[PDB]
This record gives sequence, C-alpha cells and structure tokens, in this order.
Amino acid sequence: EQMIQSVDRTAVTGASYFTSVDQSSVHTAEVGSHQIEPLKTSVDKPGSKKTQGEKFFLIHSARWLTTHALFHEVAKLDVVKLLYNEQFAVQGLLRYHTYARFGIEIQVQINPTPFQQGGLICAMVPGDQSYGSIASLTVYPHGLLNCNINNVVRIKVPFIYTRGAYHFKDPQYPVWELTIRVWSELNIGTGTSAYTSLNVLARFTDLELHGLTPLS
Amino acid sequence: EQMIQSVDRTAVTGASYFTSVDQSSVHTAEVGSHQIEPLKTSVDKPGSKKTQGEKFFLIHSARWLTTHALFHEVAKLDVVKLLYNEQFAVQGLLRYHTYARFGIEIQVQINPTPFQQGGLICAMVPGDQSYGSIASLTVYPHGLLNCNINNVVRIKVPFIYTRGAYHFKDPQYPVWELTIRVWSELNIGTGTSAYTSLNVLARFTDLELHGLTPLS
Amino acid sequence: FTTWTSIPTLAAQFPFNASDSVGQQIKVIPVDPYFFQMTNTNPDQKCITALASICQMFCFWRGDLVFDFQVFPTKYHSGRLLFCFVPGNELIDVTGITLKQATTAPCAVMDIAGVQSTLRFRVPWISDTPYRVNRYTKEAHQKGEYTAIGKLIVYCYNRLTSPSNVAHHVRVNVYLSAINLECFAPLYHAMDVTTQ
Amino acid sequence: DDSGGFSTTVSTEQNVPDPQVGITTMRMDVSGVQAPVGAITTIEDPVLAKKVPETFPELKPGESRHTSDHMSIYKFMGRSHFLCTFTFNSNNKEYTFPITLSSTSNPPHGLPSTLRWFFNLFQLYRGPLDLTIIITGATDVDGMAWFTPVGLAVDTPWVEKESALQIDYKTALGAVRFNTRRTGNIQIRLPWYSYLYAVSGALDGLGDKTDSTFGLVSIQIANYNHSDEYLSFSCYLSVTEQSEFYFPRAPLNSNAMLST
Amino acid sequence: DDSGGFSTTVSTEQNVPDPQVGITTMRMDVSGVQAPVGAITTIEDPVLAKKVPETFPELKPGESRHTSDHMSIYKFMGRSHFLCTFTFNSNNKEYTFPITLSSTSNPPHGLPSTLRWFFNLFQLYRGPLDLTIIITGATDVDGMAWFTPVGLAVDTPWVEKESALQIDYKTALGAVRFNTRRTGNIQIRLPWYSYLYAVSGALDGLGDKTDSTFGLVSIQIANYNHSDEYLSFSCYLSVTEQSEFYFPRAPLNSNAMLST
Amino acid sequence: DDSGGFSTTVSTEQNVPDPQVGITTMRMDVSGVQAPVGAITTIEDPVLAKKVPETFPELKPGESRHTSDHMSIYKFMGRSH
Repeated sequence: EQMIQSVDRTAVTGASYFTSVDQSSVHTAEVGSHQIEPLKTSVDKPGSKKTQGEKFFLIHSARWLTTHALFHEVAKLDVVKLLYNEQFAVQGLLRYHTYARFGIEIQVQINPTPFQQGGLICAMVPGDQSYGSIASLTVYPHGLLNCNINNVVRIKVPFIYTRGAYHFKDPQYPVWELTIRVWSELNIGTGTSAYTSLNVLARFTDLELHGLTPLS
Repeated sequence: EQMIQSVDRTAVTGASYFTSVDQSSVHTAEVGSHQIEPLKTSVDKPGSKKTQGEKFFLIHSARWLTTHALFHEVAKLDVVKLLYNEQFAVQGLLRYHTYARFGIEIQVQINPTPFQQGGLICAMVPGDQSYGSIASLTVYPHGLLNCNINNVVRIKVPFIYTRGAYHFKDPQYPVWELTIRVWSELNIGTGTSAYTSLNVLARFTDLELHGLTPLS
Repeated sequence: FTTWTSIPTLAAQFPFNASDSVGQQIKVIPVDPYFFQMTNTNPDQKCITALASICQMFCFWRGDLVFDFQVFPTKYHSGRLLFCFVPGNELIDVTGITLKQATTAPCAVMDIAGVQSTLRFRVPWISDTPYRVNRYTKEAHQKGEYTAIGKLIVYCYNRLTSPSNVAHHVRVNVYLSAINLECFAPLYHAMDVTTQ
Repeated sequence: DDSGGFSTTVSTEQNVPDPQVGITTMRMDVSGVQAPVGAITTIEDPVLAKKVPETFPELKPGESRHTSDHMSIYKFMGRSHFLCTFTFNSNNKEYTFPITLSSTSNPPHGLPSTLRWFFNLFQLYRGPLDLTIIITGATDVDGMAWFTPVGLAVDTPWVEKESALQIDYKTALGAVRFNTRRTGNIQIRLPWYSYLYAVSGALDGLGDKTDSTFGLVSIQIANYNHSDEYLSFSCYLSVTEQSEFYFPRAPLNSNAMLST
Repeated sequence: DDSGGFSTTVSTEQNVPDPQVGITTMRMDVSGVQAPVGAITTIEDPVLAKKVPETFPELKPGESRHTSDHMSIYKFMGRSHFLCTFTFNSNNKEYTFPITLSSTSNPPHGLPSTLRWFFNLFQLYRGPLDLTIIITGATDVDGMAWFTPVGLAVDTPWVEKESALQIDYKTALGAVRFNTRRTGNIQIRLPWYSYLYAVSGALDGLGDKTDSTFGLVSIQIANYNHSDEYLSFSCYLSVTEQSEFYFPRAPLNSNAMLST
Repeated sequence: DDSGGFSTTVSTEQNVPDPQVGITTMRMDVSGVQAPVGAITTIEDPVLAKKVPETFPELKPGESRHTSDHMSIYKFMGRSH
C-alpha cells in the first residue's frame, strides 16, 4: 500500500504580534543559513534594547547666574516630556509602542570657578510643586551642590505614578518634575566671572513596552 | 587609627555605545526597585527585536489580468527598498542603525477563480535580470502557481551580495529582485471574471545592526 | 610595523573658546589613519603622523582607531564636551546635525575639570564593506569606494566658565593611535595635507 | 526558528548543490517489477518534486571507458581560453587592459567566447586565476609585466598610449623582467588583491563597473623598433584550484554567446 | 642600580618594541558589563599611559580572510623597489654608483621613492641586501659586475667615465661574468663588507658621508656599440632575512617623500 | 545593573523608611571616652551623611512612662477628625 502525501491546508505562522492563519498553504522552502562574519567589521555589540533605550540624554541647558536671589527656581521642566523628542534614539522605540513603565535616573553636572561661593539643590518631585515646603525639600531624594567639594551627584528614583502604564498622547499629570532652586546666592568680587553652567543628564531605567499602535 | 573615606573622582559609567568618563564624580544613589505587575494589563510579550523586525510586510499589490501575453513580467521591484519605507515598524529599527545584514523570506498569495486557467512564476534574482534566460529560471529557487492545485508558496533565500553589510543611503546595486512572469496565459470564456489579485508578503530574517548614526 | 602605529602622535589642534554658543560645532574630523594637517614654517616641513606613513603604502586598510584628546586648562576652567561618532562616508552635509540628534549615535561625555586630561576615545569599525580602499591615489570621486568609516564632531556641549586672571581658551590636542590594525596590497603614494 | 515565521507545513531543502558526479559507473534492475513511483508526480510542490525519475523498467548502462573525468570545472576550465590580443605602433607604448567580468562589455573590449559564457554562470567569484601570455613577432625587444589592484592610480583602460606612470610606482607593486628572444612566453598566476569580499559578473548600473573588476595586467615595452615586422601579444586565462563558486545562475542566451 | 641615581618613584619599561602582530585573529566581550578603566587616564605619566584603550562595550571583529601576512618588514619590503637607472654613450664607459642611505642626497643621486622613506624609519642598519639588475636594449654587448667596499680606491661616484682601474683590482675583489644575449638579468646578494658596526641613514655634517655608506655596485661594459639602439640598465633593491632593525624613528615629512 | 549606567563610585540606599520607633526605651554610655565621629561630617555626600549623630558624652534617657504608643499613624489618626 502506497500513499502520496499532499500539501497541508492550515498553517499558523508569522511574527510575535502579527498573526495570520491561511486556508491555502504551501511548504516554506529554506536554503542556506545565517552566516556570521569572522573578520569582524564591527567590534562592538549590535543595536539592542539594552544599549539604546538606557543611555544618558541631555535634556536642558541653563546657566546659574550671580543675580539670582535666594530660593529662586533655576530649572522647571518635565523629565519624561523632554525625553519625548525627535532628536533622540528613544524616539525610535517609543513611537510604535504606546504604553510605558520606567524608572528615572538623574545625573546633573555643574562647573563653578573656585573664586565663587554658593550652593544649589536638586530634588525629584512627583506630580507638581503645589504646596511643598522649600525648606523641607531634603525629605525628597535630593542631591546638593557646593563650590567647595564636589560637582557631580546622582539620584535614582522609582516610578511614582497613580497608574502602572503611561500614555504619551494625553497625560493626566507629569510623572516626575526635576526641580533646581537657589540654595545659596552666588557672590563675586571684581574680576571673577559672573556665570557658571548647568546640565541635566537623564535616562530611563527598567523599560517595558506593551500594546503596539499603528499611528505615530 | 581612623580614616574618613571621601568621594572617588574617576568613574566609568553610561550605556552600551555612549561612553563618558568624569573627573568630578559622586555616588549614584538608588532607591526602590523595578516593580512587576501581577494582574497583567498586557497579556502578550513586550516590544522586542525578535517580534518587531521579523514579521510579514505587504510590499506591493498588482493584479494579473487575462490580456497579458506569454512571458510578460508582472512584477518588477526591489524587496529591500520597499521594506525601507515610513509606513512600517522596520523603519524604527533601521533609522538609527546604518549597516544591515539579513536573509530574505518570501510568501506570495494569489486568488484565482476556478473557471480560469493559467500559471505564474516567482523567482528570486540576485542583482538584476541582465542576461538570464526566461526559460531557465527554475535553476533559481522559485515557486510556481497553478489554477488547479495550490495558491500559497514560500521561498527562503540567503543574503547574496558582493559585500557583508549594507548601506541604505547609497546602494551599489539591489540585493534581491523578486520577479513574477506570466508562465501561462490566463484565458476566460463568457461570464468568468477577467481579474485575479496578487500580493507579496516579505520579511527579514537574521538581522544584525552595527554602527549607529546621528543622522536620519 | 606595530611600533610606529599605536604610539599616540599629534594629528590636529583645536582650542575651546568661551565666546561660543551651546551646541556650536567646533571641528569636524574624518576618522581615518590618513589624517594629518600640521606643518612648520622654519624649517620648511609638513608634520606627518606615524600612523599615516605606515598606511599610505597600501591599497586597503582595516582596523580600529584610538583618538587621545588631551586638554591643557588651568585648574579653574570647567564645562563639558560631547564626542559623538557620526558614521558613513567623508562626503555628506554633516554640519546640519542637531545636538539632540547626535544623542542617538554612540558618544562619550567628559568633564574638563579634574586631574586626568587624556580620554582615550576608540573608534569602532562601522562600515558596509570589509575592506576599505585607499582612494587618495585616484583624483576622481566615486560612490562605493570610501576612506573614512565615520566622522568625529566635538560639540560645544557646555560653555567655558573661567576666572579673570587666565585666558578664555582651552586648547585640545589630537593624538592618533590605533589597535587591531590590518593592511595589505602595497603601493606608493605621498599623501597630501587635509585642510578639512 | 530565530525569526518567528510559523507555518502549517514544512519547507525542505530545495535545489541541492551538486546532486551527482557525472561519471557513468556503479556506486540488477534500476526499475522493473517494482512500480515506477516517479512516473507521475506534482511539480508545483518542491517536496514531491524530489522524487526519483523513472518511467521504464531499466538496468545499469555500465562503467565508462575513459580514465579521466570531464564533468568538473577544475578539469574543464583548466584548459585555457582566449581573453584579448593587442599590437604595437611606436616606442615604449605601454599597454593596459583590465579584466572585467561583466556581460555588458561586449568583446574585444570585454569578455570573448568561452569566458563570456563562463563568467555569467555563477553569481559571486572569489579567488585567483591563471595567466599565460605569448610573445610572437619582432626580435630584440625589451619588456616588463606587472600587477596593479583596483582602487589605485593606473593608466587608461584598453588604450595604447605613453605611460604617465614611472619606474618607482610600477616596480614597487611587483613585476617580472624578461626578453622577447630568450623564452617568449610567461605562465603567471593572478593573485586575489581585492578589498571587497567577492566580485560578481552580471551586474547593471554603477555597481557593474565597480563590484566586478578584481585585477589588471599591464605591459610596457622598450628597444622598439627593428626592421619592419609585427609585434603581437596574446593573453589567455584559465581557472586555478584555489577559487570557489556560488549560487548557480541561468546561462547566457543565444544572443550573447559571441566571439572575437 | 650600577650608577647610584636613586628616586622616590619607579620608572617602568617605556615604548615596548613590537606590541602586537597585525593579523586580526583570536589569540565573548572585550568590553561590556565590565567598566572601561582606559576610558579616562593620565598621559603625562608613562606608567598610567600603559592602560588598555577602550571606551565602548565591544567584542571580537573576528579572524582575517587572507592566508598571507602583510604586517612584517620581512614580507613587506621583500617586494623589491627602485634605486637608480643609467644609460651608455661610448665604448667601455664603466659606470659606478654607490648606495647612500642619507636623506640629504635627493634623488636621482640618492634615494628614490620607497627606499627614501624606508631608510629613514630606523636609526641603525647592519646586514645585507638583495640586488636585482635588469639589462634591456642593444645586443652583443659584453659586461662585468663586481663589488667594492668602502675605504678603498674606486672611481668617481654617479659619473659615467672611463675607468682608471684595471682588471687585477676589479677581479681580485670578486666579480661575475655574463653576456647581454644569454639571460639579461642578475639577482645577486649584497654582502656586509664594513669595518664599522652599523650604518645609519639620517645624519648631518661630515659623518653623513662616512657613517652611512656600506656598499658599491659598479659595472664595466665592452663590445659597444652596434647599430643605433639604447642600452639602459636598471637597479632594484629589496631587504633580506639576515638583517635587523634598531630604535624606531619618526617617519619622513611630506616634503621629503619624492620620486624620480 | 539591568540598564548599563556605570559609575566610578557606589550609590547606597538613601532616605531609609522608618528609621526608628519613637518609644524612648532600651533596645552604660552612648558617647563618652569613645570619640564622637559624627560630630564633624560632610553632608553633600549622602554616604557620609549616614553617620550616627553625637557631639556630647551621653547615656540613656531611660524607659518611657506611658503604656500606649503615640508615634504610629495606625494609633494617631485612629482618633477621628
């Protein structure tokens, strides 16, 4: 007894999310193999989620001057919204994926000349500075600045939000709001320079992606 | 003997490719942890390289008619160039990464009515149809079409190119060129419909990414 | 020939003034072993790098490159820089890149202040072809044959703050060293000074 | 699968390279009382197209009666074939011809009879070649031959003129030195000096004049001339055992197989 | 220490000769989760300048795909390059040229294109060389080549005139005898006949014309001439595997790399 | 680290929740012949800001004399408002 087998009609193939089931199917032929390159024309790792979406991104550049009074808010911005911009590589991962869940890494670098004096504050505020005390900001995870000792601090805070995932197209409220206020006034004499720079390097940590969208 | 330790000055931190070394450093504080969601508001897998960049993408829609003569080339296109377009999710991975190395998966689905007759050819051609024989196309990895038996075929071919990586901004020549020619003429009588559709579903296999660019 | 190549030899020179804007391009560098621009008037001589003389006697080259940007500030200067790597060829309109668009490309941040000057920035092989040709023997441009696997841009990531009793510029030297270098198919070609 | 494209059927290995060695030898009846299963089949499915072909009850033809083998490229294109030929007009007219594997370059300025068909049967090429030149004609003529890879400065292709190059650029690349009275012929290899991976014969566009060429043979003469006699050089090619072949291509049509 | 110069720190071994063989081969990740320590460093201290260079998380490029090796001088300068060339005017015009490794001697009377750059990359030189001469031109000409070390009586350098020397002084030093019709080319060694230790290329003053030269190749002809035809000789050089190299020097600037 | 942001120093756990139960009880001298290390410190570094505060040679105040506890929210906001 001989039997000539025929082609199967039903087939469940495709990709992760794009799912197709066909009634008229055929055998997918395959020749060759995925060839590796021994004399590597690229000595670093390829593009991946781990190295692209988590890397320090400059979001704002201001300049702390001498004419600022006490407890003047130097910077007032959204850490999440400034990372949503066309000029970054995190635009490439967040454009097709709507939902977002992430931790916030903060590193702020300033550069004073040592013939000045004064100090700053860098707190991480959830939501808004609605009725929080200026003098009680150290309860927040903060990092201070000094013209005597250091010029680099870092702050690692988790996702503080009323929900779990994030919507980019219509946010209810900003998730984090990085604040920088004048902790001590910047004084100079004669000849000492009356400017010193300020930069905020921010990046995401522990990103999830859910629910792909067709729209931009 | 007591010793008060101080802050380290040198620090090597950052991301995969973005590399920074600072002279004025501070300890990166860290609070909380990356929280998981037990009542999952997303039952599928998150966005990744494995499920996004390898999924069937319709690249062309033509219509094989009855008035076509013998050995008329129905489709003439570039499989790699039509996948380079704004309306796909593979634009999101290839926009920041210049170099490319990929295998070509092909699935072509047509839909004839069973009161017609005729056949097609679907070969995969490296470079161009410069001086190849029309009658000797079966040496190529092909898949034929028939009004009698089947309507779904699949072809898996490797990366056939003079070099190893690919440049999107200025190609020397097209890597693959999917050809579809009239293998048998489509005849009808009276009342049988004089049109039948044609679709090409193509996707990448075994993609590498090297050498990120700042330009678009 | 490894003894001459990986030793850091001066290839260029650019200062860091204080009269510039945030994100202004200072100097664009075609990243290749064929890079030299300095000279001397007395005696009549054009200064060559030890890497370029080794590689100017070949048709092809392949290997990584290590730049060494040594600054000479005072102890009171400050500000930062951004050493972005823009790949491709030697001929695009590279001076239209926004500073936040350079954050997608691989890079490295750096503080000017401190007690360590030289940041050894290494160049990966970002290329479409495995063998990169010496095109400088020819005199006609041609798409397909390149010499630079990328272009370096030192951005004005921050401005220069300084006291009054020093100058308003910080000079950055450009050494040139290489690692994993490979060259074959010899020739003879006396290279020309790249005036960018 | 690394990609994630799932199917209801299984795609097998189609178009298996080198299915048979063409010697007719033994390696009863082939068909016979056993019924022919490959008599009727389905050709649209490549799985059932792999069935053994028979329609008649057969047996073995037998062992072949030539000791050598004439079904591999290593012993078929080993016999050398024509590439080009050229003459001389005046003193020190250095000649320069490239080797272009394209089929667009019609002969004599391109590929002649056998090499035009052979350099369009396979897609990519990576490896050396054999070069046998023949010197025939006038006597007491000095000469020199050398190699020059692509991507360098060289004289004009297929045009006989005075060389703008010098003895320092020609001899530093690698060369030989002979005389047209001693031996009059040179059998020389053609090594693979290329920065790219592999060259390809059949191309169009701007990549055909860039991603196909792999070598250049160029000759300068001296002590010319003597009493009036022609001076013609020949250039032949043959494949060597160090190269390989890739992706079997459909052959050239009948309107392209032309000779000089 | 034998001298007695004490210090509070330790001086290490700076500028280590031949740090790497230039084949790209294997001998995971080079950088990665491990932090780059050679990203930032201090270059004024040569101890901390010995740190491994990296700034990016990397991995191996892989194994190279040419079997030969083109990163050692034994197989780079093995391909021979130009030294000089000369012609003839009358009967028995013995030619005499020295080999001077100086960069002050501009070509043609000195070092041409490749050898001018190569004989100023290293300080001292001690060992033999390869000499390949090529005879091209008129026929039925007798000739003789010989060696003569420095510090002896010899004819005028780079000037073609009648030889004041004789057959007893030329043949007692060592010589060959040939004819321009039989073979027309000679591949000959250049042995190290020098009383000093090693010669040095780049010098100035009166020591440049004394502490650089190591050899002299000189040719006398006969049976000249026949019907009017040029008679040009060539002289090429290549390094041999018996010599060594010392103290790596900065290369030549762009105003010195000149050709003939 | 899951992200890949490397540093030359170590960031410790800052602003630890609920450092102390507010009952004054025992759980010799607190400071004394042993020198006060938390007298002088650096507050810009949160690592050295974790040092124990003292400036005087001290001892224990003792056990509190109310049985109930009035330093947790479960028994402070339990009285309705």
